[PDB]
Amino acid sequence: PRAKTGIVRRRRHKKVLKRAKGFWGSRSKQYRNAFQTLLNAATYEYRDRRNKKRDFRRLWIQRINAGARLHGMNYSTFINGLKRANIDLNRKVLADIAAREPEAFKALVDASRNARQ
Amino acid sequence: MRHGKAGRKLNRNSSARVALARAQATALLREGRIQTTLTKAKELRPFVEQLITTAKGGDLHSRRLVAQDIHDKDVVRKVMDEVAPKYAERPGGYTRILRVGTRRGDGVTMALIELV
Amino acid sequence: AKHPVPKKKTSKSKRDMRRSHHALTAPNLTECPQCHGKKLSHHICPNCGYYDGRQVLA
Amino acid sequence: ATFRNKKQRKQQVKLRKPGFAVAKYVRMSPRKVRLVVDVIRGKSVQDAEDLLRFIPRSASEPVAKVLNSAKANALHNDEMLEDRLFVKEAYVDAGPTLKRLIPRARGSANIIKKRTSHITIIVAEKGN
RNA sequence: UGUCUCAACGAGGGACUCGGUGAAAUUGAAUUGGCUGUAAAGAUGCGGCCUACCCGUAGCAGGACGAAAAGACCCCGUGGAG
RNA sequence: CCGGAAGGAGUGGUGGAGCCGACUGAAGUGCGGAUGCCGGCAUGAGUAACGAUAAAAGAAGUGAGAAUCUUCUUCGCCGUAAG
RNA sequence: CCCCGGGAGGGGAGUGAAAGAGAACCUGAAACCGUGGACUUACAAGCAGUCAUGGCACCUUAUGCGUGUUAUGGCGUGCCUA
RNA sequence: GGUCAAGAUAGUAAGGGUCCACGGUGGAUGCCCUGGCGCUGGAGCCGAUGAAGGACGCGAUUACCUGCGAAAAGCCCCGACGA
Ligand SMILES: [Mg+2]
Ligand SMILES: [Mg+2]
Ligand SMILES: [Mg+2]
Ligand SMILES: [Mg+2]
Ligand SMILES: [Mg+2]
Ligand SMILES: [Mg+2]
Ligand SMILES: [Mg+2]
Ligand SMILES: [Mg+2]
Ligand SMILES: [Mg+2]
Ligand SMILES: [Mg+2]
Ligand SMILES: [Mg+2]
Ligand SMILES: [Mg+2]
Ligand SMILES: [Mg+2]
Ligand SMILES: [Mg+2]
Ligand SMILES: [Mg+2]
Ligand SMILES: [Mg+2]
Ligand SMILES: [Mg+2]
Ligand SMILES: [Mg+2]
Ligand SMILES: [Mg+2]
Ligand SMILES: [Mg+2]
Ligand SMILES: [Mg+2]
Ligand SMILES: [Mg+2]
Ligand SMILES: [Mg+2]
Ligand SMILES: [Mg+2]
Ligand SMILES: [Mg+2]
Ligand SMILES: [Mg+2]
Ligand SMILES: [Mg+2]
Ligand SMILES: [Mg+2]
Ligand SMILES: [Mg+2]
Ligand SMILES: [Mg+2]
Ligand SMILES: [Mg+2]
Ligand SMILES: [Mg+2]
Ligand SMILES: [Mg+2]
Ligand SMILES: [Mg+2]
Ligand SMILES: [Mg+2]
Ligand SMILES: [Mg+2]
Ligand SMILES: [Mg+2]
Ligand SMILES: [Mg+2]
Ligand SMILES: [Mg+2]
Ligand SMILES: [Mg+2]
Ligand SMILES: [Mg+2]
Ligand SMILES: [Mg+2]
Ligand SMILES: [Mg+2]
Ligand SMILES: [Mg+2]
Ligand SMILES: [Mg+2]
Ligand SMILES: [Mg+2]
Ligand SMILES: [Mg+2]
Ligand SMILES: [Mg+2]
Ligand SMILES: [Mg+2]
Ligand SMILES: [Mg+2]
Ligand SMILES: [Mg+2]
Ligand SMILES: [Mg+2]
Ligand SMILES: [Mg+2]
Repeated sequence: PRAKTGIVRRRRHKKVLKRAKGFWGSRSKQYRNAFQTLLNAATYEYRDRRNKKRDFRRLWIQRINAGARLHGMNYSTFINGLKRANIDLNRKVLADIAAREPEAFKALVDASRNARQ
Repeated sequence: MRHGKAGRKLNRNSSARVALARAQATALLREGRIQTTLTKAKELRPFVEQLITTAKGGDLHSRRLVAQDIHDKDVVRKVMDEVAPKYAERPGGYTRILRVGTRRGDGVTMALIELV
Repeated sequence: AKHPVPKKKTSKSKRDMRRSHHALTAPNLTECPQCHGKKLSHHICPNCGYYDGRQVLA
Repeated sequence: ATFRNKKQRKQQVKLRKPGFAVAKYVRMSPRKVRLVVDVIRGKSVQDAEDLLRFIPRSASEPVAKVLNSAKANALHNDEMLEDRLFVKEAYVDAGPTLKRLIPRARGSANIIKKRTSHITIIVAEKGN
């Protein structure tokens, strides 16, 4: 019995083409170039899934020592002094948000400045 | 470059340029008015104007001058004894052109030139 | 073959890029003052043949 | 006017094309015909017939003829108001293609593509 | 004696503009700059720095190790033929 | 939407007469590559070209439509020829 | 039979379950060409994606939920063969 | 409110881009059989009484195919069938 490709190739192909969506030019309408684009897209995906966590670490750090310098401290100094004070163990995420609620971050700064004199 | 110009080459050599302007002067004189390409009309206007001014002199010299260009004897006769005398008190401007839109095949724009 | 030749096929985008300059100009048509049809300027109203007076047949 | 299944909606709703007319298989390339048609577009149908009288392309002809069937069909088959028509839509699409092989230097051949056109245009009572 | 110093002017046929008909080789895809550096050792495409509004038309040939023929030289094959 | 993957189902649109699921068995059974094959359609691009530099002009006619067909009168080209 | 057209082609009318079958006559994918609409782009350096966030738009496996688009930031050297 | 100043920002799209919608191209895919393929078995020589294979003809009207052969889409006898 013969068993020609029939329905199968078109269906895998459409699966890739639908992954394409807003890909510029042939990247979204010709199969081979869509497939190949998605190879490099795999690369980018997995590695960024890692990276985003370095990213938000960086951003919270920026904001935290921005607030720390608002009061005459700095990230090195404020983070250490908080660490010295019965280990606060707030995440760097959480210290930022208290850089959206200044009256508290202030007291955290005075507390870090304490366990440090 | 080209900062002084006698007219046009059309797309023809010295011999033809002449044979054309001659033939077309002959036809406009025989026929009162004719339509042709707007270009070839603008080129015709002064040749034929000067030709009628030559014939406007009457003497055998002017007729033989006209015979130099209008080699058909009846047109020369008409221009000599009919048309030029009519243009007696007209100081040039023996001729006019008006333009009549565009042709099908080459998409060129024709116009008419006629005696005034 | 053909000494100069093109390198990559040109994009669907850049090809229509060049073409932004081929749109035709519509005639500045005007209403003929006697035949009540439309005519090109400084030419003779095709519909009635008129040009202030009337030069051409029909 | 809800129905229950396809076949009855098919046998009692015949589905028409107001203002529409097509010139199938015109022997011109769609690119040029599109230049003319693009000048016609959202335009009063009078000016459509005008502009087409005075525009120097070889394709002004068939595009004019089709512009008329629209008008005709709008006013005969569809009962519209001619003093109110306009070109609500107009477009050119590709027909089949007459391929003619042609000779060339030093023995080779070559395929010339005489393209054809589907010129459709569609008129309407430009209200607002 | 325009081969030349040293090129000029003129002619026609193209090239240019409009209307009709309308190919080709080539083409991984392209949102396709300069310097310097680095990289499989000659970078639009990596790094730094500079420069740069979008899109065409006529033209020049430095790059795209431009195009054409799975190098004819050279070596290799326990290949071939005269 | 679902499954860990290959993949699978729901629903809506087309379509107009055959077809899912399960178990077993047999395969011409899974494509991006081969300067692969057949076919279709693109880019170059409205670009180059329209095939001897022996020219063509006007009037009149026919026709849905004429630079290109017919008629008239001129013009130019071959004439040990292009008779 | 009627309409525009020299025709070709088409729009109606009528047959038929159906003309979403009309003789370029089953389905009718994709490349490829177009029309309309949303969101968008004329200081800009680009393997075209990816992550992140804001803006705008829509709500039939669908209101925390997305889906489409987009601005800016980070990151980022096509595929295969050898 | 008005002028002057300084600063910040909007919209415009020649064209392009992603998505959607509707078509056109093209003829994949599904269904189908008017056509093939193999195995099994059967049957197996035609011709000087003219072979095989052809040419030219035969029709009211005939270009192609079929059938026929100047007695030419056909003639005679027998059997079958019964519009
Ligand atoms: Mg970490
Ligand atoms: Mg010329
Ligand atoms: Mg006359
Ligand atoms: Mg004088
Ligand atoms: Mg019915
Ligand atoms: Mg030959
Ligand atoms: Mg010169
Ligand atoms: Mg010159
Ligand atoms: Mg750029
Ligand atoms: Mg180095
Ligand atoms: Mg370098
Ligand atoms: Mg990059
Ligand atoms: Mg660089
Ligand atoms: Mg600038
Ligand atoms: Mg050159
Ligand atoms: Mg090379
Ligand atoms: Mg080799
Ligand atoms: Mg040997
Ligand atoms: Mg599915
Ligand atoms: Mg049925
Ligand atoms: Mg196989
Ligand atoms: Mg392939
Ligand atoms: Mg592979
Ligand atoms: Mg091919
Ligand atoms: Mg030539
Ligand atoms: Mg007539
Ligand atoms: Mg003539
Ligand atoms: Mg000629
Ligand atoms: Mg002739
Ligand atoms: Mg006569
Ligand atoms: Mg002879
Ligand atoms: Mg009829
Ligand atoms: Mg008809
Ligand atoms: Mg239909
Ligand atoms: Mg159908
Ligand atoms: Mg078709
Ligand atoms: Mg048809
Ligand atoms: Mg038909
Ligand atoms: Mg059927
Ligand atoms: Mg079909
Ligand atoms: Mg619009
Ligand atoms: Mg659009
Ligand atoms: Mg900007
Ligand atoms: Mg981005
Ligand atoms: Mg200001
Ligand atoms: Mg526009
Ligand atoms: Mg069978
Ligand atoms: Mg025989
Ligand atoms: Mg007979
Ligand atoms: Mg026969
Ligand atoms: Mg006999
Ligand atoms: Mg019997
Ligand atoms: Mg019987």
